[PDB]
Amino acid sequence: DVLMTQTPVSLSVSLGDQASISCRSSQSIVHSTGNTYLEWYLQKPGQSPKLLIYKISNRFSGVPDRFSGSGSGTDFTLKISRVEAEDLGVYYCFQASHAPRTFGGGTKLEIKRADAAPTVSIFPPSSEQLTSGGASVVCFLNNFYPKDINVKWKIDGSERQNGVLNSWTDQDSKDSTYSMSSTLTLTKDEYERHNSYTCEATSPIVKSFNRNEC
Amino acid sequence: EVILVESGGGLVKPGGSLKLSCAASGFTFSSYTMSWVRQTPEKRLEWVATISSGGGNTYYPDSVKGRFTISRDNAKNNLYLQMSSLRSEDTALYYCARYYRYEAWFASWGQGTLVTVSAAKTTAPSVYPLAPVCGDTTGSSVTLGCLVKGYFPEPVTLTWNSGSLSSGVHTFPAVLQSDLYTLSSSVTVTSSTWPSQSITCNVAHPASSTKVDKKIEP
Repeated sequence: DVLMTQTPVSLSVSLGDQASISCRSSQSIVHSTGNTYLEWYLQKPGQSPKLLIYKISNRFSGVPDRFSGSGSGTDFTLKISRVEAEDLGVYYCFQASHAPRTFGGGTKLEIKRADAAPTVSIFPPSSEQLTSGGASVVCFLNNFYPKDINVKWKIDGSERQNGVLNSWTDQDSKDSTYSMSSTLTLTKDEYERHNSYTCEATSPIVKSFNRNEC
Repeated sequence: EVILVESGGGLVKPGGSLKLSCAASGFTFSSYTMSWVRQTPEKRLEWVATISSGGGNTYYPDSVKGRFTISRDNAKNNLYLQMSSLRSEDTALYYCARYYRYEAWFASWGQGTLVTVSAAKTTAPSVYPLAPVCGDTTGSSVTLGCLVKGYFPEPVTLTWNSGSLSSGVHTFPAVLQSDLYTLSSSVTVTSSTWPSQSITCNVAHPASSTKVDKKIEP
């Protein structure tokens, strides 16, 4: 069926700058009547995708003046003139002029900012968990930038453990930073057998605790 | 105002059947065409179904025709979707949308109700308190946490002090592994807050009627 292709999948734009998203179809879709359906949606982090531009270039109620859908040719392009922190999300171009209604892949907007180091914090497993035979050591790397950051777990001043589960939140609309948590999960026995636990962000940022309790 | 509310999402065995409901308010449900749009785990939006103003005329894409079915009860202002012969592919967040007559397709959406088609079984989460050793201070602030480990399906709710603490929170997206989910949340409060007045982690897993408030103690 008619396939919509968006470029780029990701876009990191400076604040108060200009941004453009492309979406090209595999076939001509502009009608010789007056109803070419090409819409642009934005899904803000943790919300339903909202309508921005409809019928190729029309602006939907509420949508700030800085949003212009140019489209034209076979490459439909959305244009954000005054990029704001509140404009970070994923833009998807939807097509409706052909029965098999399809959507584009998406374009995640990223607001560029100055580098920010993470506020790392390590947490020893809870007594309750240890009682059930498990030991998860959690480390938080809050409010940093860019997203590309490494974290190494060091058991007993050397053991670079690798059985970790990481997670990143999407860029925060307030300060434009990122946050991630790394949870090293090992057994109560394997954990009871050691003393020091370190969490290194990567001149790395180290954080560690000793013992098994305190 | 214009309100759309999807309900009925849930865990379902493969081949199983479910039925989504979309209660529309704030507009004349009978004068507007309605649709169903899903969003896969990979965050890909897929058009699922469309139905005309006076019902009858239903449109379904290639993948779901024969299994899914859209209908609407114009007297009670409700949009329905009948899901049959379910597959893992169908696991997604299900939205219902309002059509702007002669204007745009999905003019209004809903909060969304997630349905999970899987042979896995419901598992209640384990909530663990997270605080620094000995209650060790980090200057003028203290970061606390909460770990919810091993639950299924995804739908879980976590808040601090019933919603009082909302400012410096950080709820991390759940990471699936071995048919079980793990999620965590951090909260940053001033040194003069936590040790003084205890902070509590409120966790609720609907699928298993689980609801636990874990206090963060040093």
